[PDB]
Amino acid sequence: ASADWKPGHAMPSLFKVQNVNLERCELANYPMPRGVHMNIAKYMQLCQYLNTCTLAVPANMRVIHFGAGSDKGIAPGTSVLRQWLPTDAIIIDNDLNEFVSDADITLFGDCVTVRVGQQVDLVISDMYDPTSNESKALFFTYLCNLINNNLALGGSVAIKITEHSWSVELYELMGKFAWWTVFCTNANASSSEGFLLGINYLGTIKENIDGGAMHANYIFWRNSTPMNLSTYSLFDLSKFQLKLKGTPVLQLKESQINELVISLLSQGKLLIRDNDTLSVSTD
Amino acid sequence: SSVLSLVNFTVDPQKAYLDFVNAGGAPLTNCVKMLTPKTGTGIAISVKPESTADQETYGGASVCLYCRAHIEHPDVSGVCKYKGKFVQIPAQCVRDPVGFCLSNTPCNVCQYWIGYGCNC
Ligand SMILES: C[S@@+](CC[C@H](N)C(=O)[O-])C[C@H]1O[C@@H](n2cnc3c(N)ncnc32)[C@H](O)[C@@H]1O
Ligand SMILES: [Zn+2]
Ligand SMILES: [Zn+2]
Repeated sequence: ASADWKPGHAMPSLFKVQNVNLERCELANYPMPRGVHMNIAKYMQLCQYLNTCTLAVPANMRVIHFGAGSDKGIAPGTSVLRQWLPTDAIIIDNDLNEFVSDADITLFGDCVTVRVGQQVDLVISDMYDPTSNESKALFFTYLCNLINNNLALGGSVAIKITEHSWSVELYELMGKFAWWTVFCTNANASSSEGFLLGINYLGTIKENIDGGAMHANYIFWRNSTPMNLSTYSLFDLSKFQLKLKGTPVLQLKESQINELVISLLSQGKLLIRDNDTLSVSTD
Repeated sequence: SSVLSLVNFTVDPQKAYLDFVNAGGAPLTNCVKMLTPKTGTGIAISVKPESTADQETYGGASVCLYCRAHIEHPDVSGVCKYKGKFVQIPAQCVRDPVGFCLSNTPCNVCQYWIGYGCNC
């Protein structure tokens, strides 16, 4: 099947517009190996999907990766990010537990101890706490505040959610990006996991989203959609690396952000933020 | 987690790891093996995966003993030579990447593993 050769499935507007109750997530297949850690395939498929999105990719690209550690004490996703991102990207990663990684900066402890001094360009979160299905707080409060304060205009996010690990306010914040979806890797298609993607942050409400209803739409989509476990998309890695776009970084007052600027931000062609030296430290 | 304990009770962690695996100890597991187009130059350590068809590529920190055991790096600069980079291993040596890296050195002017690619 065509879709088996894609990196995964993205939630279609067919399900985004529905109006249904939140139901239990029932997946038929709830297993492919690849020699490497499973998270290698999961992260590479998320990266492959992001390759099809209008991501801003500047020089000295600022990337933070939360939940980068594992019970093995290593960080396969961070290494995929290293392989994917430009050589001059700065990677900062974080986990509650000690681990070792190929990041430029690695911070141990709760993500709330991570003090971002300057806005960043890309946030990846794989945070998940294993411990009626109500909206959840946890580290989602921290991530929401990060989107509102420490994310460049034009920046993007990819935030892991599941059937039970999700946030009303985070879905609503997807309405402040030029485009958004939920992306589910083929490598982990039998899990209710998905990555909530916000592509090109605009700082202003573009779509009014009821976050509780939209999570119900996400589960309705998962319940409606055969997905086969697969890693076929990783057979040809010849174009895996993130395109070196040289996206410009501009400082602008909000007074100066006009229709041209919004259009450039929405097309992945501009970032607005400080051009300082990035300081990211544990408080 | 046995060999990781062992290299902490010693002054010469390189020798202790190597003697341990040379006497049948289990290699350190969970080295981060990447998936790559096996079209690289084949140099030992690199910014991006550079594995040939004869090699596999690992995330650098996961194959560094000193990183995995959270002990002082022996480099005079204090700076790890693998971490944040990719390390190419011969595909005959995949059973113990950490052991291979402790057992070998890259050529200082060609950058390929001596005995495994360096044609100097
Ligand atoms: C499935 S694991 C990540 C696997 C990892 N991304 C990889 O590359 O293999 C989920 C991680 O979320 C981390 N986590 C959960 N809550 C956190 C928090 N509040 N702050 C920082 N990390 C958190 C956990 O410690 C755990 O390591
Ligand atoms: Zn090291
Ligand atoms: Zn040589």
